[PDB]
Amino acid sequence: PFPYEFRELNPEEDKLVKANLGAFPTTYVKLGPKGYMVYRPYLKDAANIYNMPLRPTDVFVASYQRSGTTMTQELVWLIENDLNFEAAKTYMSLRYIYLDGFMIYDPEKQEEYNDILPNPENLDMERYLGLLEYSSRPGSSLLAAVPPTEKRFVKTHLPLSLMPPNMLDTVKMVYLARDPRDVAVSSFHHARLLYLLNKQSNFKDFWEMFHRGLYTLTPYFEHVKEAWAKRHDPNMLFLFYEDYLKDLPGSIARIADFLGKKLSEEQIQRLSEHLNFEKFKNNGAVNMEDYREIGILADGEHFIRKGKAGCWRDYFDEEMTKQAEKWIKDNLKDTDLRYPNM
Amino acid sequence: PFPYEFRELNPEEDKLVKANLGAFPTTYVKLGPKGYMVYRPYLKDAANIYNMPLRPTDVFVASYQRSGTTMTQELVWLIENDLNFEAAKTYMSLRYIYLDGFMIYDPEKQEEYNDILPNPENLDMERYLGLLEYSSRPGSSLLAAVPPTEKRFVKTHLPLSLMPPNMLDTVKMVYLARDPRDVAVSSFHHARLLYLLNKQSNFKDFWEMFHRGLYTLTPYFEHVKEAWAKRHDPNMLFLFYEDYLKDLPGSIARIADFLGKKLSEEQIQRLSEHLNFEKFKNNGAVNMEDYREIGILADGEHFIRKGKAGCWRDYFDEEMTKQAEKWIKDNLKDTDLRYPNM
Ligand SMILES: Nc1ncnc2c1ncn2[C@@H]1O[C@H](COP(=O)(O)O)[C@@H](OP(=O)(O)O)[C@H]1O
Ligand SMILES: Nc1ncnc2c1ncn2[C@@H]1O[C@H](COP(=O)(O)O)[C@@H](OP(=O)(O)O)[C@H]1O
Ligand SMILES: CC1=C(/C=C/C(C)=C/C=C/C(C)=C/CO)C(C)(C)CCC1=O
Ligand SMILES: CC1=C(/C=C/C(C)=C/C=C/C(C)=C/CO)C(C)(C)CCC1=O
Ligand SMILES: [Ca+2]
Ligand SMILES: [Ca+2]
Ligand SMILES: [Hg+2]
Ligand SMILES: [Hg+2]
Repeated sequence: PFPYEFRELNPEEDKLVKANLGAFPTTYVKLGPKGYMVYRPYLKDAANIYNMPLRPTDVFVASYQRSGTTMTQELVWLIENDLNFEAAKTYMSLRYIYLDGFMIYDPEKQEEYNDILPNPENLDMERYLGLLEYSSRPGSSLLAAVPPTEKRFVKTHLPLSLMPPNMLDTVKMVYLARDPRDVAVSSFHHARLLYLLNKQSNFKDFWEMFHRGLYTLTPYFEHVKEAWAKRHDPNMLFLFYEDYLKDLPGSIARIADFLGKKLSEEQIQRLSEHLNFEKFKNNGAVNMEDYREIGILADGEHFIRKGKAGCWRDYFDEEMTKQAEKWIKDNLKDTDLRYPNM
Repeated sequence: PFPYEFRELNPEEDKLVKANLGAFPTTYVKLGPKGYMVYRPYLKDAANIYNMPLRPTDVFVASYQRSGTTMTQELVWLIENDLNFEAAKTYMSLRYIYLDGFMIYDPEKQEEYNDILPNPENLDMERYLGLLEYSSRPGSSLLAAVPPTEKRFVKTHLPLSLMPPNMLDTVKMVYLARDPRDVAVSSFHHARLLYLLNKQSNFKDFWEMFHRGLYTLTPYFEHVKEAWAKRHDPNMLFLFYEDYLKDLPGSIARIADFLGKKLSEEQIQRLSEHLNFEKFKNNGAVNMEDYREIGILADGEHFIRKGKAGCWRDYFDEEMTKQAEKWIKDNLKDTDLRYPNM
């Protein structure tokens, strides 16, 4: 009973997209009345995700990407698992199901994906083919494969409107937002990390695409505003990335309270030390460096990258800065939505 | 020591021009005893252009407009640059100096030019002002600014009589001629393209003006006859547009030999494929679509349009057709100038 249509990109939209992602085989469509950008393969599973059976022990960590998902995942996993740090040494990608991870790969275009790499011959092919096959599996079927006697930890960048309405009746969700200018920067570098972008494009080209609602799972503010509207719900915790930076212990204590777990001061500090940036970036369980072994990550880029707020000012000229200002102001008019650092 | 005088259009001439181009702020004068139609700002540089210092490595591509100039510029530039296709990816407007480009713009009438656009609010104003400023720079001074250690590639629609006499003692020139009926049609669509025409004017009105010597840089036949009289000079290569369509490889071979290169069959075929109409129309380095981004090109027109010979028959009624026959006949009488397809 899926209520949304999709439409093709128009010429002006295709041109902005091509200038950033013209080589990349997976194309986009706009989904529903907000025109959320999904990679085409998402459509085959869209109705299944909209009707996915949920369970009372499910926990979700949701965000527009590059907004503090990985940090939160670790925190929530450890807190739910009685601070069992040993058990958390397993890869994050085996500990959470990535609901919408599949959509980026179209199995119909298998050949085209490794033309994107500068050194295809140096791939560990067994792990690469293993990765392609895993990514062929729709997220809904991944979710459903977990036995009911195992707590399901779910990661998604999908907006609330593409999942079951009233899912929060059943499941708990922690949602992260972050200043979109820093989101834009981090998303630029993350696209470079996975070879999504043309080498000839620059960050301003990325910005143009991002703030106009033409990158993956934007419009950005619509995505945030959907969660913001449900923040009052006892089963939603809306956090800001920037509060992790200002007050990590305070943020952890909020998450623990939200999830029903009492923690001592000593346990919060240990959790906080564990999320120290330099330590976490060196953590093979969460830093995605296992994928570099496979040969699909680009030189220079890292999945855990800098860990700062406000460094967008390094990338924005005076023109882009005024474009960001106008865009943010228009989108915060007639709402109580405010960002902590802004 | 400029030997020519100019006159204003008489009332009868003025009525006809004003009927087609009156909205356009830049007006015409007739220059010299043949009465070449020049936009008025030409006069401030006419003497400098008549006396421009020339250099033995200069190459000129000259024509009455819409006669195969752009294709020729590309072939000439690649042959001289050892078929370095990569370096040819820069805009043609940065690789050639347009000698007479400036004359279309009168800096005194700055304010009046954007008023001709249906949507002046959507100009990229930085790029639009940069274009105005560059067009204020007289052609001669642009040529003189190129250092002597860089080869000067020059594009012009000027007749030989307006440039230094005996220029062919020093420089090489490729001149293109084309069936004037097709030149007319192309010229009408190009006028539309840059918003030169009154939208209430039709092609017949354009033809009236064109074949009577009252459009830009006509009289048509006088222009062509000047170049044709020089076609046995070792530094003039006179080509017909129609020969590009019939035998593109043969034309390329004539150009390469003229420029002092001995190309192989394989190289000529590569240049030929590069000049395939559809590829070339979609070649952003030469199709002028960069100006559409500025906001100064009319919807439904393109600088690279159809690329056919003989399609003037779709624009000419039976009377215009005989008027064209009489005009060509009168002008080809007592000369050996003949066109391939005629
Ligand atoms: N422990 C930590 N402390 C601070 N920032 C962290 C972190 N772990 C990851 N990050 C950051 O969070 C951003 C990615 O979030 P997500 O997990 O949703 O993809 C990246 O931001 P930057 O690119 O600005 O460095 C990254 O460096
Ligand atoms: N590669 C190509 N092959 C054939 N015609 C071309 C071409 N590139 C440009 N043209 C054409 O040459 C004409 C313009 O010449 P110029 O470069 O001197 O302005 C236009 O003619 P049409 O309007 O009949 O299509 C255009 O379509
Ligand atoms: C980029 C890329 C691939 C995979 C990309 C993946 C798994 C990206 C995951 C990104 C994440 C987890 C971002 C943070 O949420 C394939 C392995 C599917 C194949 C080819 C490719 O280019
Ligand atoms: C038409 C026009 C302008 C410019 C026109 C140009 C650069 C035209 C070039 C035409 C060519 C290359 C014709 C064939 O060689 C300005 C940008 C100078 C300003 C106003 C205007 O109407
Ligand atoms: Ca391949
Ligand atoms: Ca004006
Ligand atoms: Hg900073
Ligand atoms: Hg034709």
